[PDB]
Amino acid sequence: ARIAGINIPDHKHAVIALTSIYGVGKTRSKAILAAAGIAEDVKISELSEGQIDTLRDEVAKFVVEGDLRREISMSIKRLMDLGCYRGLRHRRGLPVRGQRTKTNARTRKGPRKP
Amino acid sequence: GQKVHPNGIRLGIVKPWNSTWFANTKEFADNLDSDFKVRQYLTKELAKASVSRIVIERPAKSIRVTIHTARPGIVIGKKGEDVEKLRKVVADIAGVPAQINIAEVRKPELDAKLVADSITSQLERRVMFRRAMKRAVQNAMRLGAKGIKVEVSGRLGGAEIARTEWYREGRVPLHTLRADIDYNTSEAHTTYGVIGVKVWIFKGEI
Amino acid sequence: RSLKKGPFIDLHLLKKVEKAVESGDKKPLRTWSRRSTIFPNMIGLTIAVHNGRQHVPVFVTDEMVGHKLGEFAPTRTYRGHAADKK
Amino acid sequence: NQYYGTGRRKSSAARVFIKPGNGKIVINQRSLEQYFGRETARMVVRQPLELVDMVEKLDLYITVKGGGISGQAGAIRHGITRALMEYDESLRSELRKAGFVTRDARQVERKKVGLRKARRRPQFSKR
Amino acid sequence: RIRIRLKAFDHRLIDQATAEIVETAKRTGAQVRGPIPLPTRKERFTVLISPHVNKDARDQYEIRTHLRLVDIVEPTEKTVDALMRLDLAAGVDVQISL
Amino acid sequence: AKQSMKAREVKRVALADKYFAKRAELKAIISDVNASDEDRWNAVLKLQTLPRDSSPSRQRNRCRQTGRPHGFLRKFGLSRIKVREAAMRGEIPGLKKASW
Amino acid sequence: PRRRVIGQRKILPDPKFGSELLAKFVNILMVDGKKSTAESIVYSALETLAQRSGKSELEAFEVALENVRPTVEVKSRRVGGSTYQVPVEVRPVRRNALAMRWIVEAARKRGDKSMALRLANELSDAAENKGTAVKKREDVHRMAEANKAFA
RNA sequence: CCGGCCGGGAACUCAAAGGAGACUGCCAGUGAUAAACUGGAGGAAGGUGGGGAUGACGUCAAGUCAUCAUGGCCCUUACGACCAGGGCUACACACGUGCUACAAUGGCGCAUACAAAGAGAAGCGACCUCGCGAGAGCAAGCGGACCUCAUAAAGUGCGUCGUAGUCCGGAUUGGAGUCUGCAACUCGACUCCAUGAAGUCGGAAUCGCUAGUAAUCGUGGAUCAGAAUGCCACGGUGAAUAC
RNA sequence: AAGAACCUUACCUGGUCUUGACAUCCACGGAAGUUUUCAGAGAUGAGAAUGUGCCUUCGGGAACCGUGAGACAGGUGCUGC
Repeated sequence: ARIAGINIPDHKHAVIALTSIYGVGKTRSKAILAAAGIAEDVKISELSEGQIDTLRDEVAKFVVEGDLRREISMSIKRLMDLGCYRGLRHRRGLPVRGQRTKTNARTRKGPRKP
Repeated sequence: GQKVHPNGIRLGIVKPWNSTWFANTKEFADNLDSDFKVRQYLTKELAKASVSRIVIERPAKSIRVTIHTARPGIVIGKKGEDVEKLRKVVADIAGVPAQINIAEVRKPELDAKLVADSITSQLERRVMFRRAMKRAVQNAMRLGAKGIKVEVSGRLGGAEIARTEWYREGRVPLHTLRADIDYNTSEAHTTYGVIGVKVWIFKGEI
Repeated sequence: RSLKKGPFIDLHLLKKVEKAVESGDKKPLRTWSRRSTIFPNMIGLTIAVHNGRQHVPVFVTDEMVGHKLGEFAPTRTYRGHAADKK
Repeated sequence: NQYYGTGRRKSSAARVFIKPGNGKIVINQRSLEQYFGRETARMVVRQPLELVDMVEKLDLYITVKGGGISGQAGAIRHGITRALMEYDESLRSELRKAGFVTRDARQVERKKVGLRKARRRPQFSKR
Repeated sequence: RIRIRLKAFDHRLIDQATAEIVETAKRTGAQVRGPIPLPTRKERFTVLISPHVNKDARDQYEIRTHLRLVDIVEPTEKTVDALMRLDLAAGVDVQISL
Repeated sequence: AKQSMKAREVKRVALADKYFAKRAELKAIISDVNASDEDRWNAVLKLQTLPRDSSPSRQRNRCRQTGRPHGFLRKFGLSRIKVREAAMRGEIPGLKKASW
Repeated sequence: PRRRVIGQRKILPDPKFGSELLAKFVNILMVDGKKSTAESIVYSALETLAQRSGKSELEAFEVALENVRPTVEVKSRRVGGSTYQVPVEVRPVRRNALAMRWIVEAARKRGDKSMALRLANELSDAAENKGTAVKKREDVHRMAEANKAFA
């Protein structure tokens, strides 16, 4: 209810409330509810404080926000250190998967220069 | 020149296929190959013999080749001595054996391929196409052919620029599918280059 | 991400690298195979991979094993361009 | 004696039996309501019968196949119009006055080459 | 006992062969069901007309294939002999079965 | 029309039937999961020992006349233009223009 | 077309009662061929309306339509090369049709929550005829009047 | 054994072949008593019944010598032939064309139905078993009106999401896998976990389309070892406008 | 272009052969074919086992394969005005 960076949802349903944390989305949060037994429709505010206390170590079973941040950033830092073509595309800001740079992939390319 | 080929649209109508045989999807490919092969062989070997057309059939995994020709004697040779060889050679690519059935065209001047091959045999002799066309039209009308449209295109007696020319006579209802109209397109090699000869021949109303 | 069973190397490269290891590091290898996969034993080698115009020497480090030879020999060269800043 | 009609709306084929006495309608063992009569255009099949009496006077056993919902519904409609044949001109007077007797074939056209659904152009540009 | 299913391209070309085999059957003991017309397979085709580009212009084709069931019930010797090597019909593929 | 390419193609046809479809299981079965972990290494090593060709997937399946890779029809084997030229000449039974 | 004066298509009358007019409203509303849903929103709206008006659905719409019903409209014609609008009287057949188009127009405009809520709001505003449809009507009168001098 | 499942019937659909039917043929009026038109009737259908195929004279010295063929020219120890790797997919940009969007006539959850037309033997490959999943193991049946791809989806009902860049959207990226194929880095697709970009219905300008049409939904193919938002085809729902 | 991962490919780099990858002509040899090993990125290159079939003229042949000669082969090389 206060965990992570902040995690103070209100009016949100249990799964969408949990989604706010970096590193956890819909299906994982549904797995958390299938584990705790909590219903999807319950409000975060009406839900029992002790069930939140179980919720804390429950979602602590899966690494989330900052550790995942520094993990992914350390991975990208790794790719850059390898000098791999992928890491070069990470340095250019250009796509890595294989998207066409000739016209599209503007999103990863950033705003148009001229 | 992009206009529809008259035979193709009447193949289900008044123009039965020159090769009538069913096959399974597996061997149909190879049988078409062999068909093209025997048609080439018979085309080359009998070119001077003026064969008009070759009607392939393939009953019971064995080929039977009807042959419509202007001059059956020059095709058969002396008392059939060529025919047997033609059956052996063809049979080898035909899947074995090769039956053959000769047939003479009673009025060879009417038939298109014979006319075109004649006109090509004239063109190689440096004969003037302006005469050839009128000669073909003359024989067609003397036989009472209901219609005709001769056309040619190419260098035309050494002219540097290729040019088309034609001369129709009689009723020529290409749009009427009821119509009995033979047709051919045959290329004629010359010193200045290839000269296509197209020949429409309207034989009858049905 | 590919090859469920069996990491892939072309046999001539695994034999050249085998007798390259047992004989001590001396000179870069002339391999054209971008298709192979780095293995643990290949580390420390300066083996030159074909970028299509020539061979570029790459010094193999254990930090790169699961990867392949190709992507460390970038083929197409786009330098930067002409910036043409005004 | 039992009466019959067929009809066929948009590649679908209907088959319609009708008899005196009972008034209930049954289509493919399913209830008149549960199959289509609770969905919209429920009353259309009865629309010709609204001009006359229906309630207990006649019952229908219908089977249909092919097409979608509205296609099988119009097939039921054409099938009722064809099943009124025993009362022929007697019903065809007012019935044709209201139509429904019309085949109304209006089959879908085939896609034309280079045209997305037999008309649409590939967004022609001036240049 | 016997289930024959013959096939050919042209309907008009397969009809007289159907008449000849049904007649060959009637004279050989008959016990014939009555031939079934069957649905006709129609392979659609659409090939590019031009040697190069002209992507908008294509040419349609189809190859109708008519089929016919025969269905003779009797395992009569006269029947099985008549169904053997009297089929003829060039261009018409017969398929016997039991 | 690039005869060396057609002879190369048919050489892949002959040689390709000659090797695989016979020894092909060495990858088609053995490389698939089974109780032969040690052997599968020597298996794939023989797989690369085979020439780069012989595999059917390397067959572009060229036309039997012009040899053109594109516009091919597996149902015939002829290129679209040549099966159409044969069609208009009446070579292929029942290949009339369709209008429905 | 240049010549044909062919008439309108025959739409189906409303299943509960023979108001083909509102059936034409259901036509000018259907999107993506969702006929049954469009019809269901129509009945749901007419029910939500009639209970509040106290009137029967059809007549409650009749005294909403009549109020929003267009009088005259401007259209380009007889240009001097400088182009200017020509006001003219509407054909009665085009009258209620163009009115229902203005109803749907006002419906698509603005947002609240549900489309059934927007529709109910537009019909409610049409009941005491102070809505966006009479607004567009009086606006068309403003586009005229000063243009009405032309003839 | 409530499944046409099987006796049983060719009854009816369906399925094809082969015929009839619509021709301004009939009625009325108009029309120069002309042809012809308008209206009506019956009729399944009324005016070319609906659709499709079929491209005149010719033009553009249109495109194609790179389908093929061809007159000449040119190379013929290379302007020929074989192999490995690379590239044809490169990116400061601009244009054309398609797809998913920007949402609660909606999204999402459960339940619940209703098609047509194609394809399959070096192949289509049920069922069961395993796996959230893509798929794996085994594998009946099918040259097909039987069996398989192969459960249509939009829809229908209820349930919730309560108008925000939002349970919209799905881009991008990171990680974990599947299958194909020698080979998935360059440069496949698909799946799962994570991530949730721009975008609030789009200006000047501009396009298509008159009925089973536009709109919208999904299905199948050929190409093919694998890989469609493309192409070709199929059906489901289904408008408005014509002064 | 009814589907560029290799293949395709016409392209680039490098390694390769010059009667040639394929077709016809002749001499001079081997059946063809077969499985297996090494060097090489591979094609190629060097081997090793193995086979010696098909009518008669059985002194020959023919089919297939290899070396040699030149005539030729080949070209997605240019010219659609």
